Amino acid sequence: GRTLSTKEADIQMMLAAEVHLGTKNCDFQMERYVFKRRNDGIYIINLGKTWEKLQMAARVIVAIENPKDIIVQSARPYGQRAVLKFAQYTGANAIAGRHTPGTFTNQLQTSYSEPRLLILTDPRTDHQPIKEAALGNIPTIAFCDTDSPMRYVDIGIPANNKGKHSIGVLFWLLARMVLQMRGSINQGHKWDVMVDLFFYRE
Amino acid sequence: MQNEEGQNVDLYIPRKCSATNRVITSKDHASVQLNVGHLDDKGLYIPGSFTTFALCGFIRAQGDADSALDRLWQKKKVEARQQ
Amino acid sequence: KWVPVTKLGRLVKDNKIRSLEQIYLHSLPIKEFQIIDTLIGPSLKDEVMKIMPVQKQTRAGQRTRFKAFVVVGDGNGHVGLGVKCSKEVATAIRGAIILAKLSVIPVRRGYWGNKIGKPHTVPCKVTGKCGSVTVRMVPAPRGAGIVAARVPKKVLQFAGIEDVFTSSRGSTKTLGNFVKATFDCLMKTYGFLTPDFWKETRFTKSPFQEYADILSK
Amino acid sequence: VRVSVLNDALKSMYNAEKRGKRQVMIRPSSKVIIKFLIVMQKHGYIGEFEYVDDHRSGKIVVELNGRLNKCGVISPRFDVGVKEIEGWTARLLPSRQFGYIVLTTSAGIMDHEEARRKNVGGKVLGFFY
Amino acid sequence: GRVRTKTVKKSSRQVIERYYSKMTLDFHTNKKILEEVAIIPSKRLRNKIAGFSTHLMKRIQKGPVRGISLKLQEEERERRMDFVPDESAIQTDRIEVDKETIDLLASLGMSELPGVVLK
Ligand SMILES: [Mg+2]
Repeated sequence: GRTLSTKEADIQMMLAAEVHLGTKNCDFQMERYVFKRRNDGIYIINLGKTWEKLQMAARVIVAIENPKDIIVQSARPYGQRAVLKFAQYTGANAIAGRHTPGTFTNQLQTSYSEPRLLILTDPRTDHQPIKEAALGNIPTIAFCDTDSPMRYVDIGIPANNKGKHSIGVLFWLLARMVLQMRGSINQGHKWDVMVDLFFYRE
Repeated sequence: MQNEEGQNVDLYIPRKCSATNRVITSKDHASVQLNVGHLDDKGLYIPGSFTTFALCGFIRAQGDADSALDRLWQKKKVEARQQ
Repeated sequence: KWVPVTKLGRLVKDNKIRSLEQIYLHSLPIKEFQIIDTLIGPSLKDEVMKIMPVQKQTRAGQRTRFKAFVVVGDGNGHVGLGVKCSKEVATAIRGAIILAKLSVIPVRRGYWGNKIGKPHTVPCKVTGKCGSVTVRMVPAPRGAGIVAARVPKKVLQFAGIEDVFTSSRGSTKTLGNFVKATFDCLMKTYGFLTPDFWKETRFTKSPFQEYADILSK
Repeated sequence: VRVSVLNDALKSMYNAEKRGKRQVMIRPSSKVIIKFLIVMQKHGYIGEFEYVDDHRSGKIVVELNGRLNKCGVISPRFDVGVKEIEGWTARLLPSRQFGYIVLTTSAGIMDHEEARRKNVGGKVLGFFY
Repeated sequence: GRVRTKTVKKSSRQVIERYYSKMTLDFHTNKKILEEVAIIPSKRLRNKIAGFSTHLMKRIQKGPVRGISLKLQEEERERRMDFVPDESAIQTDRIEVDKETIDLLASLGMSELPGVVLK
């Protein structure tokens, strides 16, 4: 027996999804979340800090009264499905694909938005949304790898934001935590939604 | 700022960065304010109960905002029994 | 009439936000001049400071456009600057007025010595820089007046400062840079951390969070 | 070469405070530096500072509150009488409501207001606000 | 050259979007449909739009065409993509982790996690 705790099962799933595999380079501001460098050169991320940051991000998200004020977007193809499902289940908005410049600053644009919070899969590929949000007092949550830039990143979750499995697992995990904190679903590691729904598929 | 009598004289009291203590000006559009909700014994968010943090454009552009907020949240959670 | 396109404009039109200090506290951008007109419009006065022609060389001659500088102020701690270039002087002036209204800022006024009555001068020594022009503002005793050139004097009068000493260096004949440096110096008034601000900040709900339900529609 | 250890210490603290660091290192240590730090701490512009012994000049680690706008040394140490304090304050301090000028007098190292209170002159060491 | 202008392209795209149900792959039938469901000042413009619409329909028959949003295509894509496999593609029974990951888990205290094995 010896049923695992929520954190134990969650970290097991992260290991299965390879969330702890970083790149060969580490940012000086992301070093605090890295455990150690392996002989090959790939930095190993600390899944405990990753889980704690996921908890913190879920705590921040749940405090938003209107979920429609939260915008989550992914520039890369792999995370598009993950962000779409996250928005669908958490009740927020999703922007999949290229981000239109001026969306947060051009008040006369048809796509003009004033989000209370921004969620990003990778700062490097979502630099333009982050730069625009820097001009509108918009807090930022970003899934940051070892080499991701931390500029204008309010809450950086240390995780592998390049693998489809890792991105899907991370977004599924965040959605489950937000729903559990809201109280619409049962507590624990288990959630009725299939994890593979967040995975990129040919 | 107050008068000799004791009346408030300033137009308003600007906020201060939770990490650097710098005054946040009216046109510092890079500054942000975040609310971290509190959880009960059952891991359920309690409406209206959160810790508020303010970050200035200077630190957010410097990129130390993430670590500063992490440290501040850790200390505040330890103080407030949020575990 | 007016159809707000921003949450801040919607709140201002619905009367949820009644003072400019509420916006200044959270540093929310102001993108509609109707907000300023509704909030502090009645007490605002505008003044055209300079009409500057500029020319772009073209294959078939020089294309001339006019630059309008406008200063708006309430004389009670609110001042704004606007610059607009346009083919027509009237259009340039209108755009400059709109931009100055949008760029209105709060100005902190303090005391030179004894703190009796309303503030009369800048709380502390401040300096603004635009291009090569540097403008330094120093507190002055009551009755000293505004010791400054015409342009900074007009800006200070619109800001509502009673007495101050000023010094200038650089190409002050560049009126745009002179007025911009004065505006920067005035803006820097509220950025200086003084002992009276050492008290820990007690945060309050931002307007977008306080009236989120109203803005949800 | 090293000419003013007080200048080096004050510049280090000023740069660290601008950068937003919570702690700053001062090397080498000196009793003049310690007196200056005590003067600042009395008015609350710095936190605790700890002296580290190394069988040499020593070191200091100072915690920074975030309230220090600027601290600097005045060189050369001009003679300041009790009547020149007003002029020096007008020259150096942003305002008459706050800010301190540190002087070394025969009664010890102290701020300009305490020097005025005791009617003692001396030599200007630096300033902070 | 023969390059369709923005007017022709936009008209064809909008017509296909709004009346995909009745569209055919025959130019004459498409032009009759256009005459029925649209007002085109010029017969030459009508023929050009009909031809471009026929070409766009031929491409759509192959597959998705950027700039054209079809309700049936989008709904079919959503229905297909919303499916899930019988078994989830995340094997927690066996997890091969390097010695560095073993040390990470030991530091975390999770040195007993089932299924975790060194290479
Ligand atoms: Mg000596």
